[PDB]
Parts: sequence; structure tokens; C-alpha cells
Amino acid sequence: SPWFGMDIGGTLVKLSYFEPIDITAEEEQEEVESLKSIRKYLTSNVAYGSTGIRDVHLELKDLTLFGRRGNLHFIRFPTQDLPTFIQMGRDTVLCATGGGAYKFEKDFRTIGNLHLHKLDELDCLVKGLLYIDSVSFNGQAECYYFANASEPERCQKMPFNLDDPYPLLVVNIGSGVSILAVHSKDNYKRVTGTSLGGGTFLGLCSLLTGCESFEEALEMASKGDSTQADKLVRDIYGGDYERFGLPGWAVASSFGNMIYKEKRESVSKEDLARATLVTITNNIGSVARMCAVNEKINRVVFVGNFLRVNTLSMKLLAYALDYWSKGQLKALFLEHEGYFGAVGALLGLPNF
Amino acid sequence: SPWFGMDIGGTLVKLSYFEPIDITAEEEQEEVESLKSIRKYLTSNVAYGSTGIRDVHLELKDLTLFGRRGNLHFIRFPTQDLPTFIQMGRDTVLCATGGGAYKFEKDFRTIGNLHLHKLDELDCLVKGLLYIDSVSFNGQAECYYFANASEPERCQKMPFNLDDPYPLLVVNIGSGVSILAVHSKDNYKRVTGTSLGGGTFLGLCSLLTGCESFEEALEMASKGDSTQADKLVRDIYGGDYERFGLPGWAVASSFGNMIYKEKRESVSKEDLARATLVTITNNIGSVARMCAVNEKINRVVFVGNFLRVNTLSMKLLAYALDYWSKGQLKALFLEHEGYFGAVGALLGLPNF
Ligand SMILES: Nc1ncnc2c1ncn2[C@@H]1O[C@H](COP(=O)(O)OP(=O)(O)NP(=O)(O)O)[C@@H](O)[C@H]1O
Ligand SMILES: Nc1ncnc2c1ncn2[C@@H]1O[C@H](COP(=O)(O)OP(=O)(O)NP(=O)(O)O)[C@@H](O)[C@H]1O
Ligand SMILES: N#Cc1ccc(N2CCN(C(=O)Cc3ccc(C4CC4)cc3)CC2)nn1
Ligand SMILES: N#Cc1ccc(N2CCN(C(=O)Cc3ccc(C4CC4)cc3)CC2)nn1
Ligand SMILES: [Mg+2]
Ligand SMILES: [Mg+2]
Repeated sequence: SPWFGMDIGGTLVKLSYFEPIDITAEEEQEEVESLKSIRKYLTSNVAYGSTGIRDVHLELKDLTLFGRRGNLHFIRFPTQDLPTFIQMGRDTVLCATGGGAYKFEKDFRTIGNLHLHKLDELDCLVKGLLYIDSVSFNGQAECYYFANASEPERCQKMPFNLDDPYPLLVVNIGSGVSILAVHSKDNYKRVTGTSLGGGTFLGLCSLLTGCESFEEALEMASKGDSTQADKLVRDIYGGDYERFGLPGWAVASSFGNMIYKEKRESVSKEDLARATLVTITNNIGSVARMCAVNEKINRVVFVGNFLRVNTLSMKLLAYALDYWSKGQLKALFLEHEGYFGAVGALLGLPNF
Repeated sequence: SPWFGMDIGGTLVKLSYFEPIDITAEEEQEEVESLKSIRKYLTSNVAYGSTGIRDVHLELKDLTLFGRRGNLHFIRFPTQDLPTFIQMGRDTVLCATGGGAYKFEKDFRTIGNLHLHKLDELDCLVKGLLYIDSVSFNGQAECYYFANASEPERCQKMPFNLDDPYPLLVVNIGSGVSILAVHSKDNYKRVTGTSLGGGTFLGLCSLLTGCESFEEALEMASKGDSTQADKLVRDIYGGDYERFGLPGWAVASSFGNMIYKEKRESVSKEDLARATLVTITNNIGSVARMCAVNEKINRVVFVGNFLRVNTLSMKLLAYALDYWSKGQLKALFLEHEGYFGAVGALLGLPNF
């Protein structure tokens, strides 16, 4: 059987695939044709069908896993297209996590003799995150932060060492947000969550702007000015609110200037997209800050695909977490941020 | 001079007016005609102009204040109409709080010889809240909670005693949200705030539904089904997420079902209004919960005008705070919830 791990989320399916590269002459002979066809299909294409994508830049090359050498591949497609995936499969042991491992369990069992092993979506996350950081990103750091995030002329991506990763607050921004406190490799809990996550960004953006994709929403947001929609502290006070150290630029009311009909009539789609992004990103940062203070954890790592190709939100989180915590908290990011559940599921294979 | 206190917020101006009722025969003679005209104007009308309203049901009758007996009146109008108010005044000591006491300071000084005394918006809140609870609501409790908030056949408003009110978490839901921790009558701090408040509800509702007022937004929300817009835990898992005690009905992603074009095309305005209300209310509850746990405070009182004529949000807060805290936190409400800053400002009059 090929070695897969799958994370079926509310929005995206993430698949980690281990491609062996130490196949001997004898092993090749015993390779059944359906299996050779899968390996060739996966390694010679970067787009699969109309909606599947291999993230080639994330490939881990010449990894030793389960006593074999191979390449670790990272693939994603929309959960809405899981029926296509399962139909391809009907034309072997699957370790699966995410809510969809439960929701679609009966559908995976339509593949004859398939053994589905459901693994918990946050257990897999912790195991996958720790594993990828430990093996490194082809010799480079898996984890990074934004140095001098408050000064745009200085702000830059820099590596961060996690060789002793505990304790760690993990903020998983998917459709919603789960917040985990990780005290050791076997001692972690889900602190809380928030419903204002990546699905809120995408869903509200689509309602407000008519954008047709995540990438289009980000494109619009990059051109917009959120202060056309948001009411700032300076809109209420005329300046800073000095008594409580609130700068005039801080958002007092997200979308709060949209209570005025004339402002609704002048605001652009791009402004609304940027206000949606800023509202969601600041709320995630603030909740993370409150949880870090309560858990007595000062390293906060953000994962999940809300942040893929989303440097705006990453830089906003880096700045906001640093600013509003007075430098006590540090925002961390991971190169493989959307795939840790899929990797953790793959790592469960030896238990079956 | 008449005895006023004013709280000029980002959205509403709140005015507390003390009407003396122990005017002697001699005092009446010395009553200057402009002053008699103000008192008659205020006490014989319940609507002022097109946008001012006296909340007659909140009047405190036969209150002793500053050694005189009188009635305490509660009046509100939109901050957008403050120019009309100031123009009426130009056709005496004003204790004023809220951001507008700073933003509009120069405008109040266009009233000749007027003395404007700016007081801090959260200091006034604490003083006004403690004062009104102490004098009672015409012999009835100022503070109330929802008994058995989880069972709709039982859920009912019941009085709550605050004779020893400390400590107290005060959640002020105006345009945005300020969270205060009150340890004594002179020891209180602003813990944090969130930008997702009443202005977010009203602004997003107006963008999404075309509603023209707060009351219309609430009317639409009362008819809607937020689960048409929100992605629930059961939409992702097919049921409860048992491992972490998440019920299937919990919202996993606010507006998360609006990433699907066909769902955007079937959702009603009423559904969107209700989803906006639920999203904002749950976020306020969750932030309050996290702050209460960090501050080691188990009584959480919600104030501000987001909750005026808004039993939906009050009941949602009562249920959610109780459910998600496993009964450790209690949601409290106050009959005069939008006016405490205005009262606290009035109480500053003897210092000038
Ligand atoms: N191609 C894409 N399509 C859709 N959403 C995308 C895409 N790229 C990034 N996103 C964002 O990524 C989020 C989904 O992140 P992801 O971590 O994959 O969540 P999920 O696992 O599917 N959901 P959950 O069940 O809550 O864990 C979306 O809500 C978007 O904000
Ligand atoms: N008649 C109304 N007009 C507008 N908003 C209303 C009205 N009635 C209730 N609201 C709600 O009440 C909120 C304003 O509450 P309020 O406590 O008066 O805030 P504010 O003091 O003006 N703002 P802030 O400067 O942030 O303290 C609005 O955002 C609405 O959600
Ligand atoms: N990472 C991270 C992170 C990101 C944001 C964040 N904020 C906490 C602080 N804040 C507020 O208080 C908002 C607010 C200001 C004024 C008022 C009213 C007095 C007029 C109400 C509400 C903004 C959000 N905290 N942490
Ligand atoms: N008062 C008050 C109050 C109100 C709400 C509240 N919630 C905290 C708990 N919660 C979540 O975790 C949301 C969520 C669920 C699942 C997932 C993903 C696994 C698929 C992500 C996110 C809902 C909001 N807490 N307190
Ligand atoms: Mg996920
Ligand atoms: Mg206010």
C-alpha cells in the first residue's frame, strides 16, 4: 500500500504522501500496476483534476521514514470534491483525521477492503508539528518569526529554534479556530476556540464583495483601506484615548462606520475585503493573547490554511501580538502550517 | 443651572437630567424664563425633535440628590445630531464623559460662559453603576439575571443582589466593547476590549440586509435562522466532537457556510441578520469568559446599548456564559444599562 495520511477538514482535504526513492530492482518487479500508476500520477502532475494541487515547494526530500528513504509530498483539494477523490479510488490502510474522518467514514468504506483508522484532529496536529520541526525543512528552519514587526522598513522573516518546544500555544486557524496548550509531547489540551476564523473571512468577503475565491479575497484586501469601514479610536475621541493607552489608530468598532448610509455608499469592495481580513485577524490575535496570558505561555505559533499565501494576516498578527502584549508574546509561524494533521495521521501508520 | 450629566459616545449621546420636585414658592419666582422653558420642554415631551427620546420607563422618582428631591430622567439621541443639540443650546456647568467630551470640547465651548468638565468614560461608568444599584430602581432591583437560562420553558428574569458588588467584571457593549475589572469602589481597571461590538452588529447588518435601524436589524434577526449562514460542528464532524466536549450545534465557523455560492443564493436577509447577531454576541461572551477566568471573577455584568430592547442577545449571553463556563460564571444585566456614564458624570457636579 502507498503511505498516505489524510486530514479531512470542513473546507480542505490535506494529504501527505510518502514517495519511496530506494526501490530496489526486485521491489519494482513486484510493484502492482495500479500502484505504479498512482505513484506516477502523483509525482508527474502538480495539478490533479480541476481542484487538486501539489504544493511542490513544501516537499521534504530524502526523508527517512519507517526505515525507508523517500520524498514527503503535500497535496490539497476542497472537501466538496471528496466524492471525486473517493470515486477515483474505487476505479490498504488509510489513517485519517479531521472532522471528515468521522463524517465520511461510510464513504471511505465503499472502497473494498479499505481499513479506515480515525485519529483525533488535534493529536495529529501536535505530532505532525513536532515531527516536521524535528526533521527540518530540507536543512532549513521549519519555524520562523517576523523580526522588528513594528517597523516596516526593518520587518523581515527570520528563523526560530524550537528544539525545546514546550510550552507552546498553538492557534489553528482553519474554518474556525482551535487554541491548544502544549506542555509536553504527550500533555496538551484544547484551551478554547473561536468561531471567527478562515471561513468567516471567506464567507463574509464573498457576501460583501462577490469574490469567488480565497485568493481573490486576499487580492482585493491588499488594495483596500479598512479604515473606510472601521470606526477607530480617533473617530470617537478625536485622538488617542490616553488614560488607557489606546492609540488613535486602534479599531474601536469593526465595520462601525458602516452604520452611516453615506459611508456604505462610498466604501469599495476592496475596503470591505481588507476590513474583513483585519477584523478576523485582530480577533484571532486578541483571543490568542488572552489564552497565552491565562496559560502562562509566551510563544504563540499560528497554523492552518487561513495564513497560506497570506502575508498580510501574518504580518498583522506579528505586529499586533507584539504591540498589544507590550513585547511579552512572540508570534511564530511554520512553513508547513496547513499540513500537520495530515502528517500526524501518516505517522500513526505503524500502530496498525 | 439645570443638573445634567452627558455621555457622548461614538454612536449615542446619553443624558441624565435631575428634575427638582421640591421647588418652593420663592424658588419658582427666581426661576429665569429660559430655565423654566427647559424644564417644561424636557418634562412635557417624550420625543425631542426627530431623533431624541426620553426613556420614561427608566425614570427614578423622588430621588434625593445633592440635598434636593427630584426625578432622574434618562434621555438619548444620536451623536450625529449633537450639532442640533448644541445649536438648541446657543438659542452653567456641563459634566461630560465619553470620547465625545474630548472630540467635541471646542463645540461645547461655543455656548457662551459654559464650563465643560471632561470626566473619564470608565470612571463615570463605575460610579454611575454603583450609584443606581445603591438607590434601587424605585424600590425594585436594578440588577437581574436569567434563571435557568438553558431551559426555555423555565428561563425567566430574576433579581440579583449587588449589596457587596466586588469583585465584578463589567462588559460595556457600545460601538465596541470595553472590559473592566472592578475590585472596589476606587480600584478598577480596563482589562482589555474587543472591536466586535454593537457597531459591528449594526454596520454588518446594514451592509448585508439593507436594514435602516438598530430596531429593524433586531426585527429581522428575530425571524432568521443563523444556521443557514454558520457552519456548525455537526456540519464538519457529522455530530458532536466528543473528544473535546463540543456539541454538534456549536458554531464552528461564523458565516462559514457562505463560502458556497449556492448557499449565498438561498440565504435570507433575516438569516444573515440573525447570524450577525449570534456571531457578535457569542464573541462578546467568549471574551468575557476568558477575562473572567483570568481575573478570577465569577460575576459578569453586561451594560451598554447593544442590549437595549435586545432580549435575544441577553438570553444568548445568559445561556452561553453558563453553558461554556460549566456554570462557573453568571451573566448579570442592569435595567439602566446604557446610562451609567451619564449618571456618573452628573455625580461629578459637586467637585466643580
Ligand atoms: N484554496 C483555498 N480554498 C479555500 N480556503 C482556502 C484556500 N486557501 C486558503 N484558504 C483558507 O484556509 C481556510 C481553511 O483552512 P484549513 O486549515 O484547511 O481548515 P479546515 O481543516 O478545512 N477546517 P476545520 O475543520 O475547521 O479544521 C479557509 O477558511 C480559508 O480562509
Ligand atoms: N437607537 C439606536 N441607534 C443606534 N444604535 C443603537 C440604538 N439602540 C441601540 N443601539 C445599539 O447600541 C450601540 C451603541 O451603544 P452605546 O453604549 O450607546 O455606545 P456608544 O457609547 O455610543 N459607543 P462608545 O464610544 O464605543 O462607548 C450601537 O452600536 C447599537 O448596537
Ligand atoms: N494579537 C493581538 C491583539 C489585537 C487587537 C487587540 N485589541 C485589544 C484592544 N482593543 C480595544 O480595546 C478596542 C476598543 C477600543 C476603544 C473602545 C471604546 C472606548 C471607545 C472599545 C474597544 C483593540 C483590539 N488585542 N490584541
Ligand atoms: N459566553 C460565552 C461563550 C460563547 C461561545 C464560546 N465558544 C468557545 C467554543 N467554541 C469553539 O471552539 C468553536 C469551534 C468549534 C470547532 C472547531 C473545529 C474542530 C472543528 C473550531 C472552533 C465556540 C465558541 N465560548 N463562550
Ligand atoms: Mg483543520
Ligand atoms: Mg459608550
